[PDB]
Amino acid sequence: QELEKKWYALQVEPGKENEAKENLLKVLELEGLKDLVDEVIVPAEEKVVIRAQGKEKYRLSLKGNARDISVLGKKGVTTFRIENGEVKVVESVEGDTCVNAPPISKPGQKITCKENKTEAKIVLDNKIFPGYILIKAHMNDKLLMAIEKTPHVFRPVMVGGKPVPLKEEEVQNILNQIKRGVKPSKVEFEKGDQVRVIEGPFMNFTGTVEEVHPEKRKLTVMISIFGRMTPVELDFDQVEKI
Repeated sequence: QELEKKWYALQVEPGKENEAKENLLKVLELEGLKDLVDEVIVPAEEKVVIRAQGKEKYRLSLKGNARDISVLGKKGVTTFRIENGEVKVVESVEGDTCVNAPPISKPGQKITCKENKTEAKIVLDNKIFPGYILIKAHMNDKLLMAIEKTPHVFRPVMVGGKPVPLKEEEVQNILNQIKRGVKPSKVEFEKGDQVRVIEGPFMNFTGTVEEVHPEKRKLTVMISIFGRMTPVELDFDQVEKI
């Protein structure tokens, strides 16, 4: 078989992750190291942002099934097509030559339709761990020196003055993290739930949840103070379902 490569987190200048990646690739070329590296990734998600006369209309993942998107501009309609990680103008108003513009595929890139006043640009969103890029490679001294000599790159994460490998799962999870649509913080507590106050002056009294407040972690509980129904504001952590 073939010797497997490992993942390593590099440390680079925040906000220039894409630049550091481009820089690195170029350096791998000149130093004849390209074969030691199978991947260079910026922990983020590429997205297409479509605008119409200043206003943002859409923000969609670059990756996905072929999709067409039409937007009303000044003079009329412009339709963009996103497929195979590229974006182009399918058709725009009379006069817009953007329809001939070659498809874009990299962050920072853009196609503008001056007539319809429409445009689509590739950007990066969900960029967690800014100031880091990930490379799958076969580490060695030359590669290291090359990484360190690359403009906008500091050096890989060092443990014992030596690059430290990441687990495939760690990386995969990071990538899965990058691109999922963060559902609600669970739904423990919903109107009607019967609870017992476990902390504070209302401790041991029971009642029912009248209104939840997920974005504040508080509840409006109608507490039965021995029949004397009293609505009280409590924190999720000072009551218990029952």
